[PDB]
Amino acid sequence: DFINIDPLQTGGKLTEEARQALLEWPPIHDFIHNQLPKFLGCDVARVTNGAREAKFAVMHSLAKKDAWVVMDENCHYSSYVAAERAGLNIALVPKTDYPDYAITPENFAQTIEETKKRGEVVLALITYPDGNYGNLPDVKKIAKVCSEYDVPLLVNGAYAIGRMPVSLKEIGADFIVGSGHKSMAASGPIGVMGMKEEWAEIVLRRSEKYKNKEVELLGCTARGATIITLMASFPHVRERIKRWDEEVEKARRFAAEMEKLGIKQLGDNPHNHDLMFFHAEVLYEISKKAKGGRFFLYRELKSRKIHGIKPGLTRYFKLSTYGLSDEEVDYVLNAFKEIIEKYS
Amino acid sequence: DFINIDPLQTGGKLTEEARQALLEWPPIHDFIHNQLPKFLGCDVARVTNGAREAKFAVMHSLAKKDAWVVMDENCHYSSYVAAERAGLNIALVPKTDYPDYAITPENFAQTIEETKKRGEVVLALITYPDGNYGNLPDVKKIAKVCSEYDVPLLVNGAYAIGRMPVSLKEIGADFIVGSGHKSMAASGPIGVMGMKEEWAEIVLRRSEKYKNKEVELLGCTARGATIITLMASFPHVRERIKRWDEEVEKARRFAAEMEKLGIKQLGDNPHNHDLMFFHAEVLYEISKKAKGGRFFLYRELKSRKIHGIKPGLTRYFKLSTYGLSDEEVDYVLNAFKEIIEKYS
Ligand SMILES: *Cc1c(COP(=O)(O)O)cnc(C)c1O
Ligand SMILES: *Cc1c(COP(=O)(O)O)cnc(C)c1O
Repeated sequence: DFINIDPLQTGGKLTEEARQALLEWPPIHDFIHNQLPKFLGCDVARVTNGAREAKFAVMHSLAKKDAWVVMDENCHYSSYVAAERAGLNIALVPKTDYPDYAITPENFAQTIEETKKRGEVVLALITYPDGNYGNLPDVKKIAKVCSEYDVPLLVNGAYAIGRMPVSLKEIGADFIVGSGHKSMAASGPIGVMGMKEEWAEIVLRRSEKYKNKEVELLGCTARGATIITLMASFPHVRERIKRWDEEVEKARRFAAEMEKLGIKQLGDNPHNHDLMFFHAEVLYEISKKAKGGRFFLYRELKSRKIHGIKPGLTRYFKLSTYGLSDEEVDYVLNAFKEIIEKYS
Repeated sequence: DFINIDPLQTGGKLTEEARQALLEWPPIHDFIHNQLPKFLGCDVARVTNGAREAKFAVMHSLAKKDAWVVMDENCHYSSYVAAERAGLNIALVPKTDYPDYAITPENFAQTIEETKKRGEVVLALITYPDGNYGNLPDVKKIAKVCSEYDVPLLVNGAYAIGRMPVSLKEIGADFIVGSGHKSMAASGPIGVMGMKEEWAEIVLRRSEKYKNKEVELLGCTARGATIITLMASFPHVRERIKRWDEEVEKARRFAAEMEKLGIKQLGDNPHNHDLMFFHAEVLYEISKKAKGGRFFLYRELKSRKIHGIKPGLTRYFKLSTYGLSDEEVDYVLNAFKEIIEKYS
């Protein structure tokens, strides 16, 4: 047993219901036509083989010869590759400078304009929050900047859906995407996608021969342990978001402790998500003389039953406090106190 | 306990090690770079989110505006929808008439030649075996036809890989696809794709920005319970193919008894696969006078611990005798004899 602080896994721990259900192996229609569209606050929802497949599905459905897509600079590499696969030209809206690193409804709107000059822009996307810093840009705002430029907006909420409350309609965007494995306590690759009833005729167009199948999801009804676990955990995930405020308070507290210890939290301040990016100089210098150098931090934590940071990182790194109990939060803050002290 | 005779599932039973492995939850690099290519007899091999994703990936990589793909009429709807999603024109090579329903090298060649008349044919595809009849066309010969016509050939081996020995090199085709959940005792949506090295830089092309990620696969390493079960069941799957001949002798034995009862197996005769499609005019007639109507068969079967045939089907239906013991085979045969006597 280890205390896990990997941002990729904290929101993906399997539920008891899901763990036990993954064994045995369903109201799937109910789940996607009713429960899911509600939960996402949108008209139509579909399950995909991952958030990046959901993104590619809409990009590909809207792409046109040489068209463009504008996505924030803090985007997920999958958002970018998905764009390359859809054959779109890619424009990145720049981020605020250190240590905010934010995507402002202005820089975004400018980038849109300065690019609507390079060719047709058929899509725009903001990552909410982004996977590098856990910053939550102002989507309600950006959804307007797009609604008043007539470009459709896709919200990449891989780190939002299943963690904090979200509503496509409350946001005012065209598409919303979520990840079952990083924020919905489900397994294998699985994603969720929600859109306005007006796009189901495009993104969810049917086959000319198999009028019952959807072209963009390759007629996949995608059953397997994947959908089962997603569903099994859904009740708990629904409840779970009612604690988001606690989660953020807990993260804020933690960063404040790191602050005192010398390692600084970047991006949103106060931060508004469990995923935090830290600048730990006192640790980078200790790596110059440490037992294993770059890998000292890892070894040290591995020893202290703590896994979650990419081994070899010391000057900068990200982590998540998501499902940690207060004792576990303290234990980690303390591991850092000790390690720093130990080395000089 | 229930005896399973459903074709989608007989080759997908989760392995002992896969079940347990799924519990706890790796040499993934060894698997895809060395083990898998060896098992498929190909240069390069990748893991994908289902055979259909693998099929779409190459269709998308080879497509050109208004180009064509020719695939056999017995093809899987996912093969067809994949082609629609890639925006290609589809030409179906026709099958021989009842009772055979075969795809012949001759009709394939004719179809290619006639299609080459309507535009560029960028790809051909034979399903081996088709999922309706379980017929095994002569791929070796269809592959030669394709070579001499200069069109790449994709072999859809969803129902072959992990059941019978297949080698892309032996067949002489360009691409081969398999399905982990239906023929490799693995869970969730997962597939396998092998190709000749020369096709690797087209289909497995990297991203411009993230030179380490492959576009067609959306840079997805693909971890999860999915790949876990696939690797966990692989040793058994590699050895289980050494028993293919038993499996077909068993299937032929089954079909022969069925005929004695009035229900006739269509397609290849002698049959060369565990998947069999039957014509049971006797059951269809009993349904016109029987207890539950079209559901009487489901009922009688469900009642005898037998699952596998879509409920409401009595005239024609497919089934698989894949991993059944000779006693389970005999049991299912006897169940049919009885259900027939019981109603006449
Ligand atoms: C992981 C991630 C994705 C894609 O998630 P999948 O379901 O594995 O495709 C997209 N965006 C961000 C920010 C992510 O971290
Ligand atoms: C099920 C099936 C496929 C695709 O299977 P997946 O792994 O779910 O994509 C392809 N071809 C045939 C004949 C099939 O039966």
